[PDB]
Formats: sequence, structure tokens, C-alpha cells
Amino acid sequence: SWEVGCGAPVPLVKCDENSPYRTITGDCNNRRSPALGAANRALARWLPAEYEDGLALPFGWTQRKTRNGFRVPLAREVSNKIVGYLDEEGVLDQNRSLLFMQWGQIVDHDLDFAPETELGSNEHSKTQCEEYCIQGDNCFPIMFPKNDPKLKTQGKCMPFFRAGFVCPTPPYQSLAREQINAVTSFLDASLVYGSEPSLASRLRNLSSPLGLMAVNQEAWDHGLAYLPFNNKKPSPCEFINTTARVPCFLAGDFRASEQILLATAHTLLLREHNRLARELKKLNPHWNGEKLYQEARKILGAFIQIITFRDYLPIVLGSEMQKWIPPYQGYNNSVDPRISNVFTFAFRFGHMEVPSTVSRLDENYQPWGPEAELPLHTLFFNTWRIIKDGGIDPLVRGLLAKKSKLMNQDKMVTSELRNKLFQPTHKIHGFDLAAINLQRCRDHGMPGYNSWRGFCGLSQPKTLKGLQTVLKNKILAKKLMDLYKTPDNIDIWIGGNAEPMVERGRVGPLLACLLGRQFQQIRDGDRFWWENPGVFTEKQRDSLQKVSFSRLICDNTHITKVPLHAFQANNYPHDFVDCSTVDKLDLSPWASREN
Ligand code: HEM
Ligand SMILES: *[C@@H]1O[C@H](CO)[C@@H](O[C@@H]2O[C@H](CO)[C@@H](O)[C@H](O)[C@H]2NC(C)=O)[C@H](O)[C@H]1NC(C)=O
Ligand SMILES: *[C@@H]1O[C@H](CO)[C@@H](O)[C@H](O)[C@H]1NC(C)=O
Ligand SMILES: *[C@@H]1O[C@H](CO)[C@@H](O)[C@H](O)[C@H]1NC(C)=O
Ligand SMILES: [Ca+2]
Ligand SMILES: [Zn+2]
Repeated sequence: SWEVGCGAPVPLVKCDENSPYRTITGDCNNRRSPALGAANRALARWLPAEYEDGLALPFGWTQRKTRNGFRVPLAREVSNKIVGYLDEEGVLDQNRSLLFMQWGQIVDHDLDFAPETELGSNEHSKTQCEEYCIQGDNCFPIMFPKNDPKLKTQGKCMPFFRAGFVCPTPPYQSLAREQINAVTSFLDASLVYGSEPSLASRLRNLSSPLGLMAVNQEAWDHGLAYLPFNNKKPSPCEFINTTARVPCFLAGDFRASEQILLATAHTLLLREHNRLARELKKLNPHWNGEKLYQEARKILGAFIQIITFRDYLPIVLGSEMQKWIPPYQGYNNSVDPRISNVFTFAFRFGHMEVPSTVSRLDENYQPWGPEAELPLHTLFFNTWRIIKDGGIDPLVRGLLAKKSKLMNQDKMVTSELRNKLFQPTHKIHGFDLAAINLQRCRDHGMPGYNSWRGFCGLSQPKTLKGLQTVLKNKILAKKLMDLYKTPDNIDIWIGGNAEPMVERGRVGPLLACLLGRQFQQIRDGDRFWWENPGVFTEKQRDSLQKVSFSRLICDNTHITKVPLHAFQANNYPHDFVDCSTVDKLDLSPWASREN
């Protein structure tokens, strides 16, 4: 045989079989295979990787080398011809709040992160990849097609660095290249606590014995906590306004400041940890700092699991929810809890749910000041609009009262992401998330659309007429055939997102299958699943059943009017109630009696 386990990186398996709490790394969840679901290991392969050279080089790397007899089209040309639209009118989701989009990004960041390889440390190809657009090693530039307006204003290419891969990065490995998942595959609030012991300790307040997370000591939100600043340079949150000089936040996850509403959600979860820890200290004054942090951490993880599986997944998967995620039947230690490489592209359906603007709303849910509504691109790596523009509350009102973008076959990704994305160290609001997604599919050796259709037991269209029937769209099928030539070559991100949405859902059949299977595994394969008998007492579970995003807002802001169903499209004041009428989390079942 060949390498049965290339695990030279992170070989430390020191598991306490008795511990009632998760590790920060995800190790020790599975007793028989303790690294399963742990951070800093390979993404799972549900199907074999598909590279140009069978091992590592992406389809599209070598100009002459076809996929199935056809050249793969430029990611940016696919973005321009299929993904782009001008008219934002009529694009909003009449039955999903903006919080529906934002929760999807939060869950995705809990589950997976494939960071760009670190060969840019005091390196030219950091700026040389950008400067000279020369493909090589980890530089895999997104080249502009001839008619691209960006060819006129931005040079020959958008820089793009190949994702990190296991059995270290600069040299070869054991058959095909496997990209890393840098976070824990468990739905475990790793995005609040970190997936690495160093970060996890840095985020804690070890000054007091109260099991608190560290909070900003330079700025307060009407006496409510902010995340600490990340005091490291260069900072993209500083770069986007050098007058305000407000740094990025430091959170459990590297990406927390990518946009202002992610930073907002991260702020609510930090507040909630410190709140739970304070309540537990009252009930159990005998509890030390560690105990308080672990018990609060375990409650926040449960909160995230319930909102996700009870409130969010049903209104993503629609009719397909029951097919893929049956009612829970307990922990199955034969289930692979690892996030799959393909899932990390399937969950990018959220890119098509991001609308072009973000609003700040006042306490009457009316525009907050003269520039209440802002273009999303001005809010990438933007903490100063929080610190110096009325805190998170007006943004949280926006999350409740404003709508997600609806996916549309003729209006896929707003230009705010498709033409104006800002990437750290790159200096301009000029990148294309759609093109990045297609290039990344190829970077990760993704099987094409029809391989995934076959994996999901769905038809594999071979012709224009077959693709028209699957997509229920003749113009969309024609553009995809003109670019790809055969449906076998369609990159999974665009092919899954092109399918019309399932009844009561927000993704098509192929994505429902891939997402559904992944979520089934992360629940069934988790020893610490909130509803796994023994994790919580039956009384704790009866209290946990009452959590809501609504209560989270009431407890962790100066917002007093909230909807009951925060992911539905809700209009003020008709759909809003006082916080008074909203179920609280009763922590009394956490009262710990030895005497
Ligand atoms: C304004 C909102 C958002 C921004 C600016 C944004 C930005 C990004 C960027 C720059 C990447 C990395 C692309 C790459 O290098 O390959 C990314 C990845 C991703 N995004 Fe988004 N995104 C947004 C919203 C969302 C939403 C709403 C979802 C899900 C519902 C989502 C899910 C993902 C996932 C799953 C990944 C891959 C994570 C990994 O394994 O590395 N994003 N996003
Ligand atoms: C950079 O951030 C500064 C600091 O907030 C912004 O300035 C505010 O600017 C407007 C003028 O357009 C004033 O009405 C506010 O009252 C200002 N507040 C303070 C404390 O200066 C500035 O707009 C930002 N610039 C950019 C390009 O984002
Ligand atoms: C740590 O907690 C103490 C106790 O409340 C608090 O006064 C102090 O500011 C905190 N330090 C940080 C960095 O959060
Ligand atoms: C446990 O998971 C395995 C592999 O996925 C599956 O075959 C088996 O049916 C599962 N056990 C139960 C009781 O569902
Ligand atoms: Ca996690
Ligand atoms: Zn206030």
C-alpha cells in the first residue's frame, strides 16, 4: 500500500477520555480515531481529486492541456458572462432577513478555512504575483479576458495564491494534493474560541478568575463590550481608512473583520460568552475560571448547533431537509465528521445571498443619520464604522429589518463582491469573489458538475438540451455550453448555484444533497453534539430548547424590539415584539450542588 496516514504535522494526540469538554483543536472527539474532525488536517475527499497532472496542477494551469478535450474557460470570463448583473432592483429575498445570509457565513467560518499557503513571508511573489502576473508555484493568477473593463484600469490579472496543503507546503507529498482545514469540523463555536491553543489562550481574560473572554480596553459600545483589536501590522482595517486608524478585531477566527456584519455577529457571540460566564458565577460562586469558561463555551456551542439545525438548515434545504438530515438518533462513531473539500465550495451558495448595501437603522427602525445605507464594498475590513459610527446596534437592526439577496439565474453575485472585493495586502477594491471561487474550485482539484450530479444520484446532462432541462433555463445553459463546451467541465461552484432552488429552500438539488450529507455527518459524527445523551442533563436540554437569535439580541445589545422568527423577512413594527415576551435561557439547571 501507500501512506495510510501522512500526519507528521500536529502528531500530539494527548486525550483525556473522561473530560466533559471539547478540546480547542477538535482532537479526541472520536475515541477510535482521535484526529477525526481536528483542525490543521486535510479536508476529506468524498471523491478523488481531479488535477491536470493527476497530482497537484489545477485544470487551466497548462494552456495546451484540456479537460475532456476542451480548454477550461477563464474564471473571470465565466464571472463576467454569467455571474454579473447591473440592476439591483427586484433582487431581494421577500422571505429571508439579512440575518439569514449572515448566519450562513458564521456557520461556514465555524466549519472550514483553507488559508492561502505561507510562501509570501519576506517574498517577491507576494507583490510579484500581483505586479507581473507570472504563474508559478503558489502564484495562480486570475487572468482577465480581452474585453474585460478591468484590463483597462487594473493591469493583466487579479493575484491569486494556491491554498495550503498537508505534509508541508513547498515540497511534494503522497499522491494527490490535499488542502488543509485550519478550523474544527465540529459545529463548536471555534470561530469565537479559536481552533489553536495559542490563539484560544490570547482571547481569554486570565487576569480575573471569571472565565471571561478579553474585551476591547480602548473603546466601548455605550458601555457594552467590543472584541479586542488585533495589534499586528499591516492591518487591512487600518489601510481602508488611515485617518480613523481603527484596527481589525481579534476573534476565534482570522476572518472576523472581512465585513462589518460578520464583525457584528462575532461581537454578539463574545458578549454572550461573557454574559453566560457571569450568570454561572452567580449560580456557582465555587466554580473557578476554567470551569466557568468551559461551561459558557459548551453552552455557546449548543446555541450555535440549535439555531443552525433547528432554524437555519430547514429554510436552506426545504423539502430536502428530511431526506438528508433525519431526526437525531444519537452519536454514531462510525460517521466521518470531517468537512469535505467539496462542502467548502457548496456552502459558497451564500455569495449569491449578499445584497449590494448595508443599513444602520435607529430605535424606530428608521434610517440612522444622513448616510444610513452604505455600499457593501465600503464595509470590507471596516471596524471604524462600528467604533466611530454608533456601535453594532444600528447594524443589528439592519440584520433584522433588511432582506437577504435572492439567488437569481440572471443576477447571481452583486458587483460589490464581483468587481469591488478588497483583499488584504492588495490595496484596491477591485477583486472578484466569483472568479476567486472558480479559480479555487480548480486549485482544490474539484471534480466537475456531472461527477457531483452522479455522486448525488442525479442526471448527468451531456448536451445543450439536457442542460437546459436541468437548469430550466435555455439562455443560462447556452452561456455555460459556450464557455465550458461540455457540462462535465462546469466548475461545481457555478454548476450547483445555477440549479433552480428546491421547494421551501434556497439551494438546488445538487447543493441540497452535498450540504445535507455534510450537516448529517457533522451532527451524527459529533461525540459532544448538544442532544447526545450525557453531554447535557435532560433539564439543561429542556432550557437549551428555548434559545433564539431574538433572545441573543435582547441579552447582548440595547435593542428592545425583535421578531420571533429572525431569519424570516420581518417588517417593523408589525413583526416585532418587546424582548419581555421572548423566552430566556434558564440557567438554573446548571446550579451545581455538592452540599
Ligand atoms: C459580504 C459577505 C461575504 C464576503 C465578503 C465573503 C468573502 C469571502 C472570501 C474572500 C472568501 C475566500 C475565497 C477564496 O479565497 O477562495 C470566502 C470564502 C467562503 N465563503 Fe464567503 N463571503 C461572504 C459571505 C458568505 C456567506 C454568506 C457564506 C455562506 C452562507 C459564505 C461562505 C463561504 C465559504 C464556505 C467559503 C470557503 C471557506 C474556506 O473553507 O476557506 N460566505 N468568502
Ligand atoms: C475615515 O474615518 C473618519 C473618522 O470617522 C471619517 O470621518 C467622519 O467624517 C465625516 C465627514 O464626511 C464627519 O461628518 C464625521 O462626523 C467624521 N467623524 C470624525 C470623528 O472625524 C471619514 O469619513 C473616513 N474616511 C473614509 C474615506 O472612509
Ligand atoms: C479582565 O476582567 C477583569 C475583571 O472584570 C476586567 O476588569 C479587565 O478589564 C479584563 N481585561 C480584559 C483585557 O478584558
Ligand atoms: C452509522 O454510520 C454508518 C456509516 O455511515 C452507517 O452505515 C450506519 O447505518 C450508521 N448507524 C446507524 C444506527 O445509523
Ligand atoms: Ca468548528
Ligand atoms: Zn445604548
